[PDB]
Amino acid sequence: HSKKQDENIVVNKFKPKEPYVGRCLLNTKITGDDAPGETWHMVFSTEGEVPYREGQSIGIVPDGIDKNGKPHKLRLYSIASSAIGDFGDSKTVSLCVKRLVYTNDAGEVVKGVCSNFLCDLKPGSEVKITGPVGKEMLMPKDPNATVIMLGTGTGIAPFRSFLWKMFFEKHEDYQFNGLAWLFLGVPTSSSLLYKEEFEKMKEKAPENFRLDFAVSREQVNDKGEKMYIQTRMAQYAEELWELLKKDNTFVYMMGLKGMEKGIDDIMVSLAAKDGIDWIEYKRTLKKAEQWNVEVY
Ligand SMILES: Cc1cc2nc3c(=O)[nH]c(=O)nc-3n(C[C@H](O)[C@H](O)[C@H](O)COP(=O)(O)OP(=O)(O)OC[C@H]3O[C@@H](n4cnc5c(N)ncnc54)[C@H](O)[C@@H]3O)c2cc1C
Repeated sequence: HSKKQDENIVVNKFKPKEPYVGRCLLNTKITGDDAPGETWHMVFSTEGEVPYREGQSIGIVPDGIDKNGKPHKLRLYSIASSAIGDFGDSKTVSLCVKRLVYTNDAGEVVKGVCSNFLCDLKPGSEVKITGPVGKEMLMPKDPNATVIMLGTGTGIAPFRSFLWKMFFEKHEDYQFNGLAWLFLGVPTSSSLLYKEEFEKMKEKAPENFRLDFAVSREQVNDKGEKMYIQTRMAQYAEELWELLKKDNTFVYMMGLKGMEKGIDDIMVSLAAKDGIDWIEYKRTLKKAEQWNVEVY
């Protein structure tokens, strides 16, 4: 008796020791040439073998030998494409991959293994695919639900997956009639992911979809404070808190680790004005499958 779409769920069909070998079809940088770090959108072939659904992850074993001599362990990535995929043929999986580059304490420029592998993939090359993994971030069964989605960076990926099923696809058993509300936080305009796709959705279903961005380096609120995802949210505080009281409202959070801090801070103020301690109210939201977080 789960409140999420988990009928016939598949988990761990393919194992890291023996993964499904797909091929790269397309691989495209989807950030501007000026953004802080490039993100690539990529489409793999699965010939229908990898039966996922909105909100799951595939794992990726990257080609190569570690500093010791034995194969790399997998890195999980959220599925950017919806169940039926970007081609609608149900034979593809897509990823949204931030290329990881930082400079370490010692002055060296260090490239993350699995993300740089994916971002250097050419169409034709083989990719080792494991999974699908995850049961937390599945859509609500309820088609008249409210589905507030908070996301930073590559954390937009499951939400693209979500929304494609809702607004870009016809299904004889799922017709979304609730409210879908995306909040996407990024540094620059050039860091904006799938903007066009989301814009298109907003105009196709203006009743059911609401879309707010948060560009910290270019945007500012009344108090001149930088526009983080919680800063944007703060503008619709009284309203989001009102939806949360409703027992058919599902919140999803996905993106970099740091993002969960700011949102909580604002929820404290919001909850305090009602006379309710947030940090504890969230625990009832968790139990009820309504506050769903997953950060990395
Ligand atoms: C459920 C889930 C979903 C995910 N979805 C996505 C996704 O959709 N898109 C995406 O791009 N990633 C996603 N990730 C994160 C993904 O695991 C990373 O891309 C991956 O860890 C990158 O590792 P790498 O192999 O590129 O680098 P690695 O070789 O794994 O290097 C990582 C190590 O470097 C260190 N490190 C990390 N950051 C820094 C830093 N800034 N400065 C110094 N040291 C650092 C840490 O010790 C870390 O363990 C997801 C992770 C999880 C758990």
